[PDB]
Amino acid sequence: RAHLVQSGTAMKKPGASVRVSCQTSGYTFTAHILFWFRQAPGRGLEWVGWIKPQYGAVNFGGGFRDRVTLTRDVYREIAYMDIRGLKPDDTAVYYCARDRSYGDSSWALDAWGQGTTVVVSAASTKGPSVFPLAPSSKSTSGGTAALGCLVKDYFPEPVTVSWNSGALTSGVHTFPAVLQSSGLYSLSSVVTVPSSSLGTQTYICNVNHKPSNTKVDKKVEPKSC
Amino acid sequence: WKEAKTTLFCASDAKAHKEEVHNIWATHACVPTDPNPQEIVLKNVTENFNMWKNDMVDQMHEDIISLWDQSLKPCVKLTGGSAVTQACPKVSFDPIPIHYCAPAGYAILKCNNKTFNGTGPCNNVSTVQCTHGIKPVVSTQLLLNGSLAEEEVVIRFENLTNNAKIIIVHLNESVEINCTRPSNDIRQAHCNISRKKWNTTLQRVKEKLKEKFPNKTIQFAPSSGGDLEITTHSFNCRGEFFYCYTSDLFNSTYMGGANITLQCRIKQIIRMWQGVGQAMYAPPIAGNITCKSNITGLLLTRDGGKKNDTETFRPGGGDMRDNWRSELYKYKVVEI
Amino acid sequence: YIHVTQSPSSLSVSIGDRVTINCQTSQGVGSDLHWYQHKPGRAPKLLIHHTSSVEDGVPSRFSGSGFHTSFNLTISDLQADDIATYYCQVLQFFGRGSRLHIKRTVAAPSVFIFPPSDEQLKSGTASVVCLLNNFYPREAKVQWKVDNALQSGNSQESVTEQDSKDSTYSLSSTLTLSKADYEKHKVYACEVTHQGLSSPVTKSFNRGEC
Ligand SMILES: *[C@@H]1O[C@H](CO)[C@@H](O)[C@H](O)[C@H]1NC(C)=O
Ligand SMILES: *[C@@H]1O[C@H](CO)[C@@H](O)[C@H](O)[C@H]1NC(C)=O
Ligand SMILES: *[C@@H]1O[C@H](CO)[C@@H](O)[C@H](O)[C@H]1NC(C)=O
Ligand SMILES: *[C@@H]1O[C@H](CO)[C@@H](O)[C@H](O)[C@H]1NC(C)=O
Ligand SMILES: *[C@@H]1O[C@H](CO)[C@@H](O)[C@H](O)[C@H]1NC(C)=O
Ligand SMILES: *[C@@H]1O[C@H](CO)[C@@H](O)[C@H](O)[C@H]1NC(C)=O
Ligand SMILES: *[C@@H]1O[C@H](CO)[C@@H](O)[C@H](O)[C@H]1NC(C)=O
Ligand SMILES: *[C@@H]1O[C@H](CO)[C@@H](O)[C@H](O)[C@H]1NC(C)=O
Repeated sequence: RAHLVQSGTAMKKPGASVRVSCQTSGYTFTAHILFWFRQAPGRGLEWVGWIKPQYGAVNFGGGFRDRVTLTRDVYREIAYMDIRGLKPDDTAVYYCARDRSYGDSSWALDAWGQGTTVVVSAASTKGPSVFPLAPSSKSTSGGTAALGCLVKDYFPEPVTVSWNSGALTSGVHTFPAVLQSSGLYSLSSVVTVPSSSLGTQTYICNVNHKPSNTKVDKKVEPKSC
Repeated sequence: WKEAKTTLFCASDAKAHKEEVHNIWATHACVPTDPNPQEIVLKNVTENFNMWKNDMVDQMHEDIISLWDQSLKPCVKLTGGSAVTQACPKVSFDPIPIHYCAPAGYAILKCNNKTFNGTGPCNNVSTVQCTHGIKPVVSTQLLLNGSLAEEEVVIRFENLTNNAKIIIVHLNESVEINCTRPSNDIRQAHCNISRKKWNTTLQRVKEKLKEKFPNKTIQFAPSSGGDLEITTHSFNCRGEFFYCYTSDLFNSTYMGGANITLQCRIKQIIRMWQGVGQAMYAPPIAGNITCKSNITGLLLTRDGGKKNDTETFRPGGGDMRDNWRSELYKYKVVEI
Repeated sequence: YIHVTQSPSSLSVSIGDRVTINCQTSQGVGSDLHWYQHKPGRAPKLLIHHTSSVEDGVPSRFSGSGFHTSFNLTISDLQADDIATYYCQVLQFFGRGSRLHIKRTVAAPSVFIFPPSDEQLKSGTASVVCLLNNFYPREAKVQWKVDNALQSGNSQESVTEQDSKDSTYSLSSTLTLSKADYEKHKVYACEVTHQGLSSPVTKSFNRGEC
C-alpha cells in the first residue's frame, strides 16, 4: 500500500546542485521516518541521512551534513533531498525509503522509491561514432563467425543498439558501456552468425543516442581484399 | 504479579472554581487524590523496567492531546486542505500536577534505585496505586518544571548505536530560566539563564557522556534543521507560544557575561505537536507575560558517525511522548 | 561503525536447490538484522526484518535465522525469480551483498579479434577488440600483445549479464592506441586463459595483411 515515487534522472556538472523528490502515498506520512541512501556503480549502499517528517528533524552520515539539505512538505506528503557542491564521485543511484515502524525507528525499509540516477561530470553531450567490427570468412571460432559495431565516445548514457531493425535478436550481445578517462562512454554490440551466410545476409546495427538526437544504421560486412 | 496493560485513571487536586484550563480538564477528567497513600517496599524482589516500552506514556500522551485540543481553540486550524475557523478566546494556562493510577486488581511498581538508567533490572522496587504529581509541560530541547535526579546527572537512551533515538538527560541541579514579554513589538521576548549554572550543567552532562563513549571527545552544537518548533526552545507561557533561540547555549566558541540572554518570539501561527496541522491563535495579551521556569532535563540527538573521534550532540524534541517518558521512567503497571 | 561482511559474495545455484547465505557483524546486534533482495535497475525489496520475521507477501521458501554476530538467509526450492543480490543490514550499515547466478557445466569461450576500421584510423585512433563468447564460469584472463610486448593499462573490459537461456557470459576487451602507434607494429594478438581451455588460445592478425 505504501508507495514512493522519485523524480527522474539528473545530469549535472561539478559544483552544481540537484534536488531529488520523493512522493509518498498510502500511509500516514508523519508517522514513518524517511531515509536517503545512495549506491555508486560497483559499490554497496551508503547512508546519506534521514528526516522525521513530523517537525523535519534530520541526521546525516559521514560528511553529508555539510552539503545535503533534507526537507518535506507535510501537505503534499513529499520529501526533498538537495545536494550542493556536486562532485564526480556523487554519481550514483539515490533511493528514498520509509521505516516500516509506526512512530519508531527500526531501520527496516519496507517501501522504496524506484531510485534516481544522478550523473556528475564535466563532459558535454556528444553523439557516438559508430565503427564496424568486420567478420571474416577465414576466421572461425566455435563453428561460427562474429561481427559487430563499436559505439565510441558518447555522453551521457544510454545508447541503444538493435540489429536489422529488430529482425535479428538471437546471439546478440550488447555489452555494458565503459567509461573512458576522457569522460566519454563507449560500448560494442556483437552477434555470432553462420560463416556460410556472410555473403547472402545483410547485417545492420541500429544505434540511437537520444540525448544528442543521433541515429545511425551501419551495415557490417567482410572487408574486401 | 506481572506486566500488563489496562485502562488507567488520573487523579489531581484541580479546583472546580478556577478558570485555568488544566483545572477544568482535570475536574471533568480525574478523581480526587488520596491524602495519605502508602507504598510497600518489596523484600528481595527484582523486576525489569523499560521506560521506552511503557504503555503509561501513551495513555498520558492522549490525555494531554485531549487537554490541549479542548482548551486551546485556535482562530484557524489547517488540517490537510480543510481550514476550520472558530472562536479563539484567550484562556488561563498553567499546568498542574497529574497522578496516573492503576485500578482494582492492578498496581504500579516504582523503581527506587537512585541511579536507575531507565531500562534493565531494578533491585529496590516499591508498589503504589498512583504515580507522583506530574506536570504536563509541553516543550522542546529543554525539559522544564520536572523532577530532578536525586543523586548525579543521568543519561537515558534506548540503544546507543541507533542515531535515530532520542537521549533524555536528567539533571540533578536545576538551571532556572526566566522568560518575559515586557509591557513596553508585542511579540518580542527574551529569557535569562545563569551563565555559570548553564556552563557548569553542560560540563557535567559532557562528563557523563564520556562514560558512554569511551575514547571520544564530546561536543555540543545547535540543531541542524527542522521546523521552528524544534530548532528553538519552544514552550507555552500563559497561553502564548514562545520560541526561544538557543544557538548560543550550544555554541562551542560562545559558551564574558553574567546572565546569558536568549531572544524569543511569540508566534500566533504554530505547527501543532498533538496532531497533523497548523493553527493560528490571537495576538498576545497585554501586560507582563512572564514565566520563571526550571530547566530539569535535556533532549539530545547524536550525529551520525563521521573518523573524527569526536561525538557531537544537538538539542532536539518534538515527540512529546519523551517529555512524559522522562517522568514515568521509574514506573510500570502490573496485574495482581 | 559496524562492519558487515557477507559470504559467499558470489554463488552458483541450480533451480530447485536449497540455498543459504551468511552475514557477519563486527559487534553484537542481537536480532536487529534485516535482509533485502536487489536486482539490476530495480529498487531493493525487504524480505525479512529482525532476523526471522518474513515480510508480508514474501514467499514461504524464504526464512531467516541467527543471532548476535552471525545470521543466515535460507531459500528453499530456489526459483528463477530468486536469482538476485541479497543484502543484510543493521542500522545504516548495509552489507555489500551475496549475488546468486545459475550453475552450468564448464564452457570454453569462442574467441575473435577485430582490427580497427579504416574509418576510425582516419580520426587518429585505433581500437582493437577481442571478443569472448558464451563461456562459463565468468573468470577469464585476456592478455594483449603487440609484437610480443605485453600491454597493460591501455585496455578496458566489459562483461554481459548471465544469459537467461544458456547461463553463459560473454566478454569484450578493447585495446586503444594512437594511429601513429598502431602503424608502427605488425602482430596484434589476444591471448585468452579460461578453465574450459586445455591451454591458452591466441587469436591474432598482421596489420595490413588479409
Ligand atoms: C542500564 O543498566 C542495566 C543494569 O545496570 C544494564 O543491563 C543496561 O544495559 C543499562 N542500559 C543501557 C542502555 O546500557
Ligand atoms: C531503597 O529504597 C528505599 C525506599 O523504598 C530507600 O529508602 C533506600 O534509600 C533505597 N536504597 C537502599 C540501598 O535501600
Ligand atoms: C550533581 O551531579 C554532579 C555530577 O553530575 C555532581 O558533581 C554534583 O555534586 C551533584 N550535585 C548535587 C547537589 O547533588
Ligand atoms: C530567575 O528567577 C528566580 C526567581 O525569581 C531567581 O532566583 C533567579 O536568580 C533568576 N535567574 C535569572 C537568570 O534571572
Ligand atoms: C558561535 O560563536 C562564534 C563566536 O563566539 C561565532 O563566530 C559563530 O558564528 C557562532 N556559530 C554560529 C552562529 O553558528
Ligand atoms: C526551581 O528550583 C529551585 C531550587 O533549585 C526552587 O527553589 C524553585 O522553587 C524551583 N522553581 C520551579 C518553578 O520549579
Ligand atoms: C513552571 O512553574 C512555574 C511556577 O509553578 C510557573 O510560573 C511557570 O510558568 C512554569 N513553566 C511552564 C513552562 O509552565
Ligand atoms: C550459513 O550460510 C553459510 C554460507 O552458505 C554456510 O556456510 C553456513 O553453513 C550456514 N549456516 C547455517 C545454515 O547454520
